[PDB]
Amino acid sequence: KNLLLSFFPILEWLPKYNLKEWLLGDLIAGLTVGSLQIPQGIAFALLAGLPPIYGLYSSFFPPLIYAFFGTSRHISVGPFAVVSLLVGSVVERLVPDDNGTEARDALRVQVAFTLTFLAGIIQLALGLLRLGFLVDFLSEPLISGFTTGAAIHILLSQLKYLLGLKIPRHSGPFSVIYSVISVFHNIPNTNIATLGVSLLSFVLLLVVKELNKRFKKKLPVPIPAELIVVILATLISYYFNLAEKYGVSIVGHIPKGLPPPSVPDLSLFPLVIGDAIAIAIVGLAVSISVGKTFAKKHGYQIDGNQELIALGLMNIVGSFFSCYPATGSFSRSAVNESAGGKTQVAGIVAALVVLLVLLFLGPLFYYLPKAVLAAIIIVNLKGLLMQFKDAPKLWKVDKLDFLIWLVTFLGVVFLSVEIGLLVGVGFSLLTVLLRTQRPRTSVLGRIPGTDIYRDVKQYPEAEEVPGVKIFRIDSPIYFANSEYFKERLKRKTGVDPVKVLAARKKALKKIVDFHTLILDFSAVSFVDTVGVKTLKEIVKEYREIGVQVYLAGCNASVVEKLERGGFFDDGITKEHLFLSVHDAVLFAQARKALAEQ
Amino acid sequence: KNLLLSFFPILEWLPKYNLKEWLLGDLIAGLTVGSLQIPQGIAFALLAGLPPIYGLYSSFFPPLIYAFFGTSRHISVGPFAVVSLLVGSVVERLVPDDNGTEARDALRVQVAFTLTFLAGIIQLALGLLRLGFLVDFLSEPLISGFTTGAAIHILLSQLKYLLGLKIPRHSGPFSVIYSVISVFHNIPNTNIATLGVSLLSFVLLLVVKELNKRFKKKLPVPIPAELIVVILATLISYYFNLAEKYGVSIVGHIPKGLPPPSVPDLSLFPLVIGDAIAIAIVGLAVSISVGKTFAKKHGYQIDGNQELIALGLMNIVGSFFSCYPATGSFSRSAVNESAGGKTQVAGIVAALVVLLVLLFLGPLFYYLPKAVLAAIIIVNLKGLLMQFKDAPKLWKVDKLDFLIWLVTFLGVVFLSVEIGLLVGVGFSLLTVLLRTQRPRTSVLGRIPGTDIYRDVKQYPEAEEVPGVKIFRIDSPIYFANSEYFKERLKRKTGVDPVKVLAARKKALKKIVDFHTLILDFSAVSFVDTVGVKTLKEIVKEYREIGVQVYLAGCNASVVEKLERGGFFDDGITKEHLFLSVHDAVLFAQARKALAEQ
Ligand SMILES: CCCCCCCC/C=C/CCCCCCCC(=O)O[C@H](COC(=O)CCCCCCCCCCCCCCC)COP(=O)([O-])OCC[N+](C)(C)C
Ligand SMILES: CCCCCCCC/C=C/CCCCCCCC(=O)O[C@H](COC(=O)CCCCCCCCCCCCCCC)COP(=O)([O-])OCC[N+](C)(C)C
Ligand SMILES: CCCCCCCC/C=C/CCCCCCCC(=O)O[C@H](COC(=O)CCCCCCCCCCCCCCC)COP(=O)([O-])OCC[N+](C)(C)C
Ligand SMILES: CCCCCCCC/C=C/CCCCCCCC(=O)O[C@H](COC(=O)CCCCCCCCCCCCCCC)COP(=O)([O-])OCC[N+](C)(C)C
Ligand SMILES: CC(C)CCC[C@@H](C)[C@H]1CC[C@H]2[C@@H]3CC=C4C[C@@H](O)CC[C@]4(C)[C@H]3CC[C@]12C
Ligand SMILES: CC(C)CCC[C@@H](C)[C@H]1CC[C@H]2[C@@H]3CC=C4C[C@@H](O)CC[C@]4(C)[C@H]3CC[C@]12C
Ligand SMILES: CC(C)CCC[C@@H](C)[C@H]1CC[C@H]2[C@@H]3CC=C4C[C@@H](O)CC[C@]4(C)[C@H]3CC[C@]12C
Ligand SMILES: CC(C)CCC[C@@H](C)[C@H]1CC[C@H]2[C@@H]3CC=C4C[C@@H](O)CC[C@]4(C)[C@H]3CC[C@]12C
Repeated sequence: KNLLLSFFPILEWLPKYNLKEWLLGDLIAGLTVGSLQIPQGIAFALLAGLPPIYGLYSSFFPPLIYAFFGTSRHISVGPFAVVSLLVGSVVERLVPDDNGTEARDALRVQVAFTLTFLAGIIQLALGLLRLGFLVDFLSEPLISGFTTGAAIHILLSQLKYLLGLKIPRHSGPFSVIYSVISVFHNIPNTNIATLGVSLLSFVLLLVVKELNKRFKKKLPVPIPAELIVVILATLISYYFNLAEKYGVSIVGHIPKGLPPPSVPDLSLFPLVIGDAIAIAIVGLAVSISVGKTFAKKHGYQIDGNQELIALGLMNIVGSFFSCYPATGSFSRSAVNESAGGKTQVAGIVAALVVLLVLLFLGPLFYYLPKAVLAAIIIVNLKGLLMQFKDAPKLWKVDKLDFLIWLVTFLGVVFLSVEIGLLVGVGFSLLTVLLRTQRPRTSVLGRIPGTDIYRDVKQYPEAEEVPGVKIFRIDSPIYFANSEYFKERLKRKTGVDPVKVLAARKKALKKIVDFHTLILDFSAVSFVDTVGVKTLKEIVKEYREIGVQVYLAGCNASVVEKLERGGFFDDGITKEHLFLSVHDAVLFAQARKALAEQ
Repeated sequence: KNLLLSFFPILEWLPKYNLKEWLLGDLIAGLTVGSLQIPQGIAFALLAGLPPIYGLYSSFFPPLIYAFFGTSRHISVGPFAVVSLLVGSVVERLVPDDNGTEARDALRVQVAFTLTFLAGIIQLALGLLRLGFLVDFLSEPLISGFTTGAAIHILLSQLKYLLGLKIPRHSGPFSVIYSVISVFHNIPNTNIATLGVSLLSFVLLLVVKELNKRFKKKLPVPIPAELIVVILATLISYYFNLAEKYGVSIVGHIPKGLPPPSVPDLSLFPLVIGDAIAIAIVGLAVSISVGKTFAKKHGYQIDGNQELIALGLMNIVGSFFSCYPATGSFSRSAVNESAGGKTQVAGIVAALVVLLVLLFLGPLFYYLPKAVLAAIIIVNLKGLLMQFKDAPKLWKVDKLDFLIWLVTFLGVVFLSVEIGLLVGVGFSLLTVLLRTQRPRTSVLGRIPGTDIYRDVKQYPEAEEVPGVKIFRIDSPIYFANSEYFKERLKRKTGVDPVKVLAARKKALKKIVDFHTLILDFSAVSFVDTVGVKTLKEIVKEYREIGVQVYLAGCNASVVEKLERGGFFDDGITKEHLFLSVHDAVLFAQARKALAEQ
C-alpha cells in the first residue's frame, strides 16, 4: 500500500529512474565520493579511537541502508568529523589507554557498537512518534556555533599526530586549554620525520586541489586528492622505511573481508546513554539541515519524520555489522552534487567502491603514516572553520541570534561538547521569551476623517475619542509578560483602578477621564492560564470604578480560552467582544448617549 | 539623608508612633506571639536537628534586627516549619547521627551557622543589586504546591517522635515512601507511654483552641494553648517521672544565659552553598508574600528590595549570635494581627518575652517529652495542609496553573525538597511559552458601513476588501512562535509566495487574489531577533510575487527594533507603516487606482 511505499521510498523512486541522462552522472558521482570516503573513512576512525577498518565499514553499510529508507536525493551519509569526535570522547573515557592492545580494542569496539545502537534507537523512536517537528527548534546559529566549536577541538587533537608528540589529553571542562599548553610544553619532543611527512602531505593536497580547481577540465571525473596523497605517502613510507628507522607512527594492520555480525552489549547502557543522546541529536540536526538545503535548491521536499526513521535504521543495522554512528555531511553532499549526483544510486555506487577496497586492497595501507591522515582531517575542516564568518553577520542584524552563536561556541570550546550543545539549546529557547517579555503597548486614537486608530505617540495626527480609552498590546499575554501588561495598562491609561477605589471609599466614609476601556486584542496570538487570570483581574478592577471593558479584536482560540477559563461571568459578556476597534468605539459612544437619556 | 532613613526604616516610623491608641494593642500582640514563639521555637529547633536552645535564640535576635531594617508592619519573623525542614536535611546529611553527642552537636551547629550566613548574604545581595523584582516570578501556585509538599514531609518526620519509634530515615529521592514503610514495619516497637503523652497533648491543644475560639472573651489576651500544654506536660513528666521509668524521650538540658558570639566556618562553603540558595529563595518567597498580603489588606506598601536587605541582615547578624535562618510566616503574622499588632513594636515585645525565658526560665523544660513538641508541630501544620483546597480551584479556572501546583507538590513529596522547588520553578516559566507558542491568527474584514475590521470567521458580517488581504497575529513574534506565524500566514491567506514564484518561473522558462498584504501588528507586544528575521523573509517573498506588505499597528519599540534589525531596506520603507488597518487599507486602494491610470 501507500504506507509500505512511503515507509520504503526506494520501491517508489527506483522504477521511475530514467537510465539515459542520469546513470552516467550518478556513476561519476559515486566514484568521486568513494575516492573521498576511503581516506576520510580511515581518518575519522582514528579521530574516534577505534581501529582503522571501522571507517571503511562505516562508509559501506550506512549509505546502502539510507538509499533504501531515505527521502533525500543529494545527501551522502557516512563518517563525518563532529560525530567521530563525540564517539571518540566516550570510547577513551570508558576505555582508558592503559594481548593488551587487542583486549583494549575489543572493549573499545563494544563501546562503539552500544553508542551506534542507542543513537539509532533514539532517532528511530523520534521518527515513529512523529516528533520530527522538534528538529526545527535547532536554530541555524545554534548549529553553526556548535560545529565551529567542535572543529576547534578536532584541529587541536590532530596537532599531536601531525608533529609526532605523545601527549595524553581530555575532553572535560576547560580541556582545550590544558591540551594546547600540553602541546606547547612537548614541542621540543617533536619527531622531525613526522613533521616532514605532514608538510609533504599538505603540499600535495593543496597542489592537487588548486590544480584540478583552476586548470582545464580534460576529465569526466575530478582528480581525487586525498586518495593520491594517501597512495604516494604509503609508498614513500614503505620504500624509505619511515616506520622502523625514523620512528614515524603508522596505521596498523587493516584486515581483509566483510564485517563480522556483532551484538552491542547493553551492559554499558547506563554509562553511555547520555552521549548516545548527544550523538543522536547532532546527527539529526546536521543530516536534516543538509537534506533541506539541497531539497530547497533543487525544488523538492524531504519528510523530517521519514528522515529520522531512515537515519535510525541505518545506525541500528550498522550497529550489528560493526559500524559507528553515521550522519550526512555538507562536504560529501556538495562533492556528490557537483560531480552530478541525481539520486541515491550515487550512494550505492560509492559503497561498492569502499566494498572492493575492504575486500581486496585492504592491508596495502599498512605503511600509511598517521600524519597523512591528520593532514587530511585538517584540510577537510576548512568547511566548518569558515563559519566564523557568521558571527559578524548575525552581529549586524540580530544580537540575540549572535548570542546563540557565541554561547554555543564558547560552551563547546571552553567546556564539554555535550554541555556546549545543551547550554546553546537552552539559551536558544530562552531568546523567544526575552523577545516577548516586554512587548510594545500603545494607546490608540482615531486618525481624523478616517475610521482607523493608531498609536498617538508615533502618529501625532491621531486624536483620542472622548470618554473612550483604547489600549493595544502587541504580544501574547502569557506568564512571561502578564504583570508587565497590567503595569503598562495602569501607566499609559493614567488610572490605577484599585487606588481610585481606595480614594473613593476613604472620601465616602469621611463624609478618571473615561467610561470605557477598549482593549484591542488583534495582536494577542494566544493567552495562557496566567493570561486569563490577569485579564480577569483587569476587568474586575475596572468594573469596580465603573468602567466597561470591551475587547475588540480577539481571534477564535483566545475567545474559547477566555471562555473555558471563566472570563465571561464576572462582569463581561460575550456581547462586549467586537470585531474591530471602530465597532467597539461606536457601541461605546452609543451606550453613553442612550444612558444620558 | 533620605537614603539613611530609607536604609533604616526605624528612624522614620518610630518618632511618629502615637502612644495612646497603639501601645496597648502592640503589647497585647507581643505577649500573644511570645507565648507562641517559645514552644514552637524549641519544636522547630528539633525538626532542624539542632539542640533545643537554638529555637529560643532564633526567636529572639531575628525579630529585633528586622524591626530595625524592615518595611512590613504585620510580619513576624522567626523559626517557621519549612525552612527548619531544609536546615535539618543539610545538618543530618553533613553530620550523620553516629563526648560523642557534644562533638556531633558542635559540628552540627557549625553547619547551621554556615547556612544562616550564606542565606543572609544571598538575600542581602539580591536586595542591594535591586533584583527584588525576581520575587514576582515565584507564582502563588508554585508556592502553594511547595509548602503543601513540605508539610507532608514534616508530618511524616514527627510520626516517629509521636509514637516513640527509633527509625532512621532520609530526605533523598523517593525518601517519603521508604520512610512511611519504615514506620509501618516498626509500629510494633511503639512506646505506649509516649503515645499516651502524645494523645494527651493533642487533646489539651484542641480543647484550649476550641474553648478560647467559641467561648466568651472575658480576656484582653487570648489563652496561650501551646504554652500551657508544654507546661502541664513537663510537670506531668517530672512528677510521674516518665523519662527514666517508662523510657519516654525528653528534651535535654536548656542552658541559661544570652547567646555566645560565634563564627560560621566557611570551610564547609562548597558542601552547603546549594541548600543555602534554596533556604534563601524559600525565605524571600514566603516572607514577601506575607508582607504583601497584610500590606494590601491594611492599605500600605512594602519595598521588595528593602525587604531583601532586612531579611539578609537579620540572618547574617543571627549567624554570628548563634541562630538558624529565620523568615516570616503567615501563622505568627495572623496571630500578631488578630491580637492587634500595629507596628514592629510587637516584634520587639515578643523578643523580650523569649529573652526573659532564655535567661531565667530556661532548664525547667528538662522534663518536656519530645512527643508534646511533635504534637505542637502537627497542630501548626493545619495551615499548610489546608492548601490542598487550591488544587481543585486552579483545576476549574486554569489547567496550566493547576499543573504548576501539581508538578511542584509531587516534585517535593516524591523527590527532594530542593529539587521540587527547582522543577516547579522551571515548569512555571515554561507555561508562559506554552501560552504564547500557538497564538491566535485571523484574517480580518471590514464590518459593512463601519471603518472597523474584525475576524471574518467569528463575525460573519465582515467582508474582505477587494485586492487587500489583512492578517492579524495576537501575540509577540519571537523564537517560540515565529515558524508558526509564517505557516499560518501562508495557510489563512491561501498563498505560498515561494511556490507561486516557482510556478511562475517554470511557466516562463517553458514558454493570487491580492496586491497588498496588511499585517495588523496591534497585538505584537514585542519582536525579538528571530522575529525580525521572520518578518524580513515574509516581506522579501511577497515582494518577489509582487505584493506590497504594509504594517498597520506597530508600537514604538517594535518599529525601533525592526529598524535596528535592518527591516527597512529590503523593499519596505517606513512610509508603509500606518496607524490603523483602515489607514493602510485606504492607502492600498488609492495606490492601486492611481496605478490603473
Ligand atoms: C529532536 C531533538 C530533541 C529531543 C526530543 C525531546 C522530546 C520532548 C518532548 C516534547 C513533547 C511535545 C508534545 C506536545 C504537543 C503539543 C500539543 C498539545 O499538547 O495539544 C493538546 C493535546 O495534548 C494534550 O493536552 C494531552 C495531555 C495529556 C498527556 C498526559 C496524560 C497522562 C495522565 C497521567 C500520567 C501518569 C504517568 C506516570 C509515568 C511515570 C491540545 O490542547 P487543546 O485542548 O487543543 O488546547 C490547548 C492549546 N493548544 C494545544 C491548541 C495550543
Ligand atoms: C544531570 C543532567 C540532566 C539533563 C536533563 C536536561 C533537562 C531536560 C530538558 C527538557 C526539555 C523537555 C523535556 C520534557 C519532556 C516531557 C515529556 C512529555 O510530554 O510527556 C508527558 C508525560 O510524561 C511524563 O510523565 C514525563 C515525566 C518526565 C519528563 C522526561 C523528559 C526527558 C528527560 C529525563 C532525563 C533523565 C535523566 C536520567 C539520569 C541522569 C506526556 O507526553 P505527551 O506526548 O505530551 O502526551 C500527550 C500526547 N500528545 C498528543 C501531545 C502527543
Ligand atoms: C529571587 C529568586 C531567584 C534568584 C535570582 C537569580 C538571578 C538571575 C539574574 C537575572 C538577570 C536579570 C537582568 C536583566 C535585566 C533586563 C534589562 C536589559 O538587559 O535591558 C537592556 C540593558 O541590559 C543590557 O543589554 C546589558 C548587557 C551587558 C552585560 C554583559 C556585558 C559583559 C561583556 C563581557 C563579559 C565577560 C565577563 C566574563 C566572566 C567570567 C536594555 O536593552 P535595550 O537596548 O533597551 O533594548 C532591548 C530590549 N529591552 C531590554 C528594552 C526589552
Ligand atoms: C547540578 C545542578 C545545577 C543547577 C543550575 C540550575 C540552572 C540555572 C538557572 C537559570 C536561571 C538564570 C541564570 C543565569 C543568570 C545570568 C546572569 C547575568 O545576567 O549575568 C551577565 C553576565 O554574567 C555572566 O557571564 C554569567 C555566566 C553564567 C551565569 C550564572 C548563573 C547562576 C547559576 C550558576 C550555577 C553554578 C553551579 C556551581 C556548581 C554546581 C551580566 O549580568 P546583567 O546584570 O544582565 O548585566 C547587564 C546589566 N543590567 C543593566 C541588566 C543589570
Ligand atoms: C576545499 C579545499 C580545496 C580547501 C583548500 C585546502 C588547502 C589548499 C588549504 C586551505 C584550507 C587550509 C587549512 C584551513 C585551516 C587551517 C587552520 C589554521 O589554524 C592553520 C592553517 C590551516 C591548517 C589551513 C592550511 C592550508 C589549507 C589546508
Ligand atoms: C574570537 C571569537 C570569540 C569570535 C567572536 C568574534 C566577535 C566578538 C567579533 C568578530 C568580528 C566582529 C565584528 C567585525 C566588524 C564589525 C563592523 C563594525 O562597524 C561594528 C562591529 C563589528 C560588527 C564587529 C562586532 C564583533 C565581532 C562580531
Ligand atoms: C488553628 C487550630 C485551632 C486548628 C485546630 C487544631 C486541632 C483542634 C485539630 C485541627 C487541626 C488538626 C490536625 C490537622 C492535620 C492532621 C493530619 C492528618 O493526616 C491527621 C489528623 C491531623 C493530625 C489533625 C489532628 C487534629 C487537629 C490538631
Ligand atoms: C492527591 C493529590 C495528588 C492532589 C491532586 C488532586 C487532583 C488530581 C483532584 C483533587 C480534587 C479534584 C477535583 C474535585 C472536583 C471536581 C469537580 C468536577 O465537576 C470536575 C472535576 C474536579 C474539578 C476535580 C479535578 C481533579 C482534582 C483537582
